[PDB]
Amino acid sequence: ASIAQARKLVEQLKMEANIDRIKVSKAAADLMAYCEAHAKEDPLLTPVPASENPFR
Amino acid sequence: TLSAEDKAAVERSKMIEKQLQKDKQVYRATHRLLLLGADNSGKSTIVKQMRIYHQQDVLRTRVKTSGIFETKFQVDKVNFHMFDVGAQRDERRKWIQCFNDVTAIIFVVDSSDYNRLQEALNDFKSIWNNRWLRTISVILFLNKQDLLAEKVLAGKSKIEDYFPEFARYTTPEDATPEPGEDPRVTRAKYFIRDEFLRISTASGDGRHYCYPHFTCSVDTENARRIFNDCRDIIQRMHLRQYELL
Amino acid sequence: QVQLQESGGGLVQPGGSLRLSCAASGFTFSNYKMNWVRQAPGKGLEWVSDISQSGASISYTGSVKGRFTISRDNAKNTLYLQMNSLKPEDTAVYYCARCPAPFTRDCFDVTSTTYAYRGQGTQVTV
Amino acid sequence: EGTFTSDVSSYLEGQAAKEFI
Amino acid sequence: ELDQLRQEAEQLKNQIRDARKACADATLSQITNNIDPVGRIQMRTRRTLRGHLAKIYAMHWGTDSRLLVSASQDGKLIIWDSYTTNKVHAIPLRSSWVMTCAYAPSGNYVACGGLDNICSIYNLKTREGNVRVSRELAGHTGYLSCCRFLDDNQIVTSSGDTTCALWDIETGQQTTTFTGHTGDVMSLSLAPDTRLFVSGACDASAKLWDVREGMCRQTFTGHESDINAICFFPNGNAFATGSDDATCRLFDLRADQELMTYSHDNIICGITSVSFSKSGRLLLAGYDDFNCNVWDALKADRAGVLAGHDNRVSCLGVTDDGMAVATGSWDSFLKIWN
Amino acid sequence: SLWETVQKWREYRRQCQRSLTEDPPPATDLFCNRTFDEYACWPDGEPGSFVNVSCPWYLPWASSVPQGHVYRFCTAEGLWLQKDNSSLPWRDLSECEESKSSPEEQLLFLYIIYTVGYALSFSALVIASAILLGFRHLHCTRNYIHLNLFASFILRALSVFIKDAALKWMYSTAAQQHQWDGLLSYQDSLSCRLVFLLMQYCVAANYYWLLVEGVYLYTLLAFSVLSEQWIFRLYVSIGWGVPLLFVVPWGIVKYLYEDEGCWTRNSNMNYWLIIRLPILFAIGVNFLIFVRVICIVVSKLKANLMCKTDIKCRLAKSTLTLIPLLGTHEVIFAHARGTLRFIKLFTELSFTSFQGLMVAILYCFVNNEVQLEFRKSWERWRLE
Repeated sequence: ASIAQARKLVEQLKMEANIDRIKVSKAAADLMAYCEAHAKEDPLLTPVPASENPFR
Repeated sequence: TLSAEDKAAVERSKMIEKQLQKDKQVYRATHRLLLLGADNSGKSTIVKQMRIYHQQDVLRTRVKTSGIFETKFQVDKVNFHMFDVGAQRDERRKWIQCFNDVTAIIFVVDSSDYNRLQEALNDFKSIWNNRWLRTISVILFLNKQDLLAEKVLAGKSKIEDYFPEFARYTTPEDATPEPGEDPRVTRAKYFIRDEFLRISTASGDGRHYCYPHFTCSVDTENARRIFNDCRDIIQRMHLRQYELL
Repeated sequence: QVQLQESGGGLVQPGGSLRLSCAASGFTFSNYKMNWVRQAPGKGLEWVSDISQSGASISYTGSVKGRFTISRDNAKNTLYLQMNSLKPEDTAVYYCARCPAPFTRDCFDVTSTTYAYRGQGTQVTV
Repeated sequence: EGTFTSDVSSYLEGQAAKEFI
Repeated sequence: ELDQLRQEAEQLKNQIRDARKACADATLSQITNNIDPVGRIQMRTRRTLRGHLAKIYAMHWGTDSRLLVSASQDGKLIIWDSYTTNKVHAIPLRSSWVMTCAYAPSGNYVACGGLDNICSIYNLKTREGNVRVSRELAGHTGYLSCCRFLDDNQIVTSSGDTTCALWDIETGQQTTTFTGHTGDVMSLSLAPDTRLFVSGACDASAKLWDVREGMCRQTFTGHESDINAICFFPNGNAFATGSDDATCRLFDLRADQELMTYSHDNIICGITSVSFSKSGRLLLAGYDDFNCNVWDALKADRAGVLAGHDNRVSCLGVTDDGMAVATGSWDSFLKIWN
Repeated sequence: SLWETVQKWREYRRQCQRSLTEDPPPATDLFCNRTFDEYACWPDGEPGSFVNVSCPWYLPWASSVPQGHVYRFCTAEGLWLQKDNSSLPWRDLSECEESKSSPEEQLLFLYIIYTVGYALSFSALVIASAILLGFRHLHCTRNYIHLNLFASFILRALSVFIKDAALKWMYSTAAQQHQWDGLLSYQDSLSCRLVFLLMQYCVAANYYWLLVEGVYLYTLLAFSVLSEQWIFRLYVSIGWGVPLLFVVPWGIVKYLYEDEGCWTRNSNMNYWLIIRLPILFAIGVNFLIFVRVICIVVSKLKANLMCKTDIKCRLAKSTLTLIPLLGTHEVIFAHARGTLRFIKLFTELSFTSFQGLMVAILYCFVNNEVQLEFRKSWERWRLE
């Protein structure tokens, strides 16, 4: 039923609307914080010497 | 190596890489084809006629939602495989790009139905001008020729309104009609055939071609037609590799 | 969010002329090949016309050849269909459909039952 | 093909004749 | 009537858009404008794995970061040891139209699926030493496009019937069904906590679901065409989507909007696979133009190119320790890069 | 060639020395004395007379000139003379050098074009083999057969170059007016024998690898799909091994009946049928395939494919592409006198020399796959 589908979509939109959204700047700061906190453990970002590399 | 484990691995791989070499020999010796058409085209009847070629083992029930149907038929020991999509949604823009390395696409249309002949032309155009099927050639079957002949003979059809080009059309001279055939039937047959050929010739370059056939209801030689078209496709590709064509 | 809105449908006497306008948003209009698809009552969706990215390539179905004219305004992000000499058999719901991917010639699934990038339709009765 | 061998044979016989006789 | 419901949906969508705009004080570019670039990331093909006859459609890394399973449309699942390129397993499939594969977190099972609408779970640790079909999960009415183990008993599968499902492998029934997508669901990605997952579909939208509950918490739009790939950020608070409009986009759940857009004028080919680096700084995306691109996930600047595949790149993935990147392609070869 | 001329010299000298050691002198007074001077037999003449002595006949250049005779006088004292009171029997051996369709244009130009063509073909095939082996994306069975054909052509060119250089070094060692090492070289053990058998094997291998290429193409077009390993092993066996089966019998049969010196002179016409016939068959088959394949190509162009002048323009381009691959020109050419002789010795010989260059260009340089590989490698190298 098209009417039933529209009603269900409206209910889903109502459920999605009432959520807590933080500011985009705070989210960007959190992403940068994680990236800086784990940069030193990223083999692809900072390549390891060819002694710990098992694919050499 | 260090023997033992490293000798139990490189040997195991060499026991797999051999069986793979046995499987490749059967993968390269078979031709995969994709069967396409509408619900009124008659793919089921065609696949039934070519079936005869060729915990439970023989599971003749499949699943209520199968998705794909396999049909293995052998002509002069070539072992063609034909795949017909089953329980799939109306949208084919995503699962049709998995048939990008396939010997041929067998497109069947109900030529006797002018109500939805433009739909057949439209999805033939979509299949032809696809980024992943631009090197796959199409074996075109214009099914139900007896129904088309009966519709033309009985009158009360007026094909000209569906396609306003039948008036300015003349039977192609290369016509090879059966001795018993009204000229109007031949004109309609070749008009639909040329409607598909004008899509195939436009664009396509020279990497894939179209092989149209007229198979009405009782043609038992459709397997041999597929055999001949696939042989032509394969040897044309081989010539293209050697730059001889 | 890809959105298409159609307008210009209404009651028209036979032989009249009706102009349908399709406003599109959420995607780069110039990069896609657009289509007009009609669904007659008691039947399925039927492809009517298509226009390429630049407006050069244009094609129509047989029933409307010589009567309908499809055009696109890339700057205004609009798609226009002019209908001349309307027939009673042309009464249908008209949808402004879009090719699924840009920079491509194949318009797959445009006539499908639940296509995503299609308008919600406008009724045209003759 | 036979150019080099013919030239070498002519040179050889001429040299063997002229040097020794 | 339907007009009132249409108006209600439009009003709710307008309210959601206004809230999202009100939450968008500053873009990700402005915050990350004063960061040091990662420079040109250069990788070499450390290993090349051969043995598939037809195009490779999917692959998955093992938890041990050493073994990986690859699925090819010749009807074969091959489990490789990427350290030595030694084939460990070669399982023939009932149906050769396989579009996805998965590796169990414990390594005791693998999964595969495709045009047969059936997800087959294979046991790799049988007492007889062979590999046999442990289970077949049926019930999807469209081709299976992705599957990811939650544990040895649970699995989430997305299909082309615009639905995803959470199964029970021991019983074989559908524990939960996630609906709401209006097009083929093309990819899914599980959170590191395995409590939520994101599904990106062919309706140009992604949705964040709840494994334990069963409803769509948030819907993310912004893409122009079908979404072919999706990947969670390492911390689980964001995800990147690759689509058919030749652009990738990084969304974040908390802000519930799109943060970054990785696009280029030279690129006009869609994205087939998307994956993140161990730290989340590098975003790797495979393209139909036979190349992979490594983007700066924080600056939206291209940082590297992985070339060497002769056909379309279809799968991509990063080891659990981040030590290597595996890319399979339609030319039937896998490549391990460092 | 040189070997036949030397063998004729040994035969003539054996006969003449036997006559010298078998005919007793007349035992008269005041008469000429018999002697041997490796150029013309000098028995006793007629005293008090100027008798004519025939010019030497063992040389190959004496056929053009008639039976010339030099006058020598036998005095009534038996005392000879010497030029400049040093050496040399004054005269009676000088009127045999005349030096007389010319060695310059008809021979030197032909040899120059032969050597330069073989050098160019050898270089091109080395580069082509390097390109085919280096790129891993061009490792099909077709390219394996192409690599083997390139190796066969390279071996033929190498054999020709080695023979030419050996003759040049023999001439150089003869330039110091001494060190007659040719007679030792006629032992038919190392200097002879192996070089001739190796050259024959290389020629047969080239002629039977053209056959393998043609047969593989024909089985690709007609027939069906078979196992790749079996087909490749069979093709290698009949390419590199079949020439042995009729070269070794020629090597060991010529070693008994017609040893002579390294089997250069074929005094028996039938004795050349053991090598020529297997090669000719290898040529003959490649003609039939060349026709059949051509017919196939024609059947493609005259089919429902669009009809235009392309049925003749494209076809002429296809067949000229297939001529170097199958070595068809041997049938097309193989009647030789004067200008006809020059054309027959030029066109055939130059085509044989340049066939390797033509094959390398047509199947490793203008090939679309190798061009795509080169462009892809350049694109990858551009961004480093």
